[PDB]
Amino acid sequence: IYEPFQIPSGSMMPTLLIGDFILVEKFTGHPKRGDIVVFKYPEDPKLDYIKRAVGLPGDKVTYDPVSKELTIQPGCSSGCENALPVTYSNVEPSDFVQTFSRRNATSGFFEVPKNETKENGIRLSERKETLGDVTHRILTVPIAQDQVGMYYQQPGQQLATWIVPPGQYFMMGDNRDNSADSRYWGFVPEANLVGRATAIWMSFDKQEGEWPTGLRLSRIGGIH
Amino acid sequence: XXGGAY
Ligand SMILES: O=C(N1CCOCC1)N1CCS1(=O)=O
Repeated sequence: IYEPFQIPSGSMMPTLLIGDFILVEKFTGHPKRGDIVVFKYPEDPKLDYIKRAVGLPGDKVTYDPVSKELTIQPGCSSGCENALPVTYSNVEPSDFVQTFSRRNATSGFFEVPKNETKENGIRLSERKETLGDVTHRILTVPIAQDQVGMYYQQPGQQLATWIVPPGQYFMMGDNRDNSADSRYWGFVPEANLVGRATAIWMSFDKQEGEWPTGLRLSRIGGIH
Repeated sequence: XXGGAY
């Protein structure tokens, strides 16, 4: 059984874009590392969130705010001792420029040919991130850095390091400097998982909080 | 369905 959801934000760019309408395959068992997962937001389960399951139960996960890379050690209730091969391709320009605005503290995303410049805005960087045996793209913002003082600090771990409790997950957005995720709010209980996002049903050209120009039928199909 | 996912 499939459940459709609309994508209002850029947190999962470039993989999912604002105005995408996705289909979720409801989960039993269990997300694989790197799965795109819809889940009930722990602190407000009236809200559905969509993120990538980067950390599974037992993983020691560490995030470097400067290089903006993950380190993952599985089977590590304490505290372990076994590295997942996590590798990154070289940074390259992405298809998007992010431009900030006022009246509505906000930002807009614009797909800009890589041979072009947008007058106002900052071009996001792109890399591929491989977590063991699965690979996806991530966008970073060169002038942005995570303020570790705002991080969720797990009891008894140092900052920017987490050990995923049994029965729980660590979620991260692909638009890494524009995603409020487990780094800020902690783990996602297994019960809170709705399902895996497997396809784009429909897509509309749109910005956050407005209507759409037109469509993106090229996007209908599996999620890559 | 047809709700948002943040
Ligand atoms: O928190 C988020 N949004 C998603 C939808 O609008 C309100 C809040 N996403 C997580 C960071 S985001 O891309 O702005």
